[PDB]
Amino acid sequence: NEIQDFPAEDVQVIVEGNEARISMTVYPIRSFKKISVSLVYKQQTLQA
Amino acid sequence: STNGNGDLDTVKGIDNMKQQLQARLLTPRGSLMLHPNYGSDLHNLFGLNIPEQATLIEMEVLRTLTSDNRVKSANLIDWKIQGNVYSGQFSVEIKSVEESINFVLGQDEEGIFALFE
Repeated sequence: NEIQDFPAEDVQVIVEGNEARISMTVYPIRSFKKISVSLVYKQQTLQA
Repeated sequence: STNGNGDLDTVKGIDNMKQQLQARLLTPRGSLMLHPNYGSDLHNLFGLNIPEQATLIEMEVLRTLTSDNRVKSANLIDWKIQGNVYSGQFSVEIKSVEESINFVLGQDEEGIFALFE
């Protein structure tokens, strides 16, 4: 859990001569610093 | 109350049974002098709004109705909860005409013609 997620497909490698080029995508780790929660009350009737 | 003819009012037969059942259900148990068991515990059953308290009420009411000797049996019909308000209804089978006839005609041997139940 140092990173959130990453798609394996995006890991592409180009090799040519003495040079190696690599592309990737990573979803950075994050930490919660806000919580918003909504509550709703409702009537109920029970029978039998 | 008065009967309108300057004499004390009287309830008979089914009216009498209504009166006695209402009075027993309304009376708290143990409050009546000389009669610890007469009454009902409904004054304490003003609990939460869940099926459990409904069942407690129902069981207490069935106990209170069964306590009467004349009530042959009682049973739940239907109940519901509307938040604050609880609502329920019961069915009471008093002793049949044949049994009452047999009892009264048997009482002729003694001549009391009165009820000390």
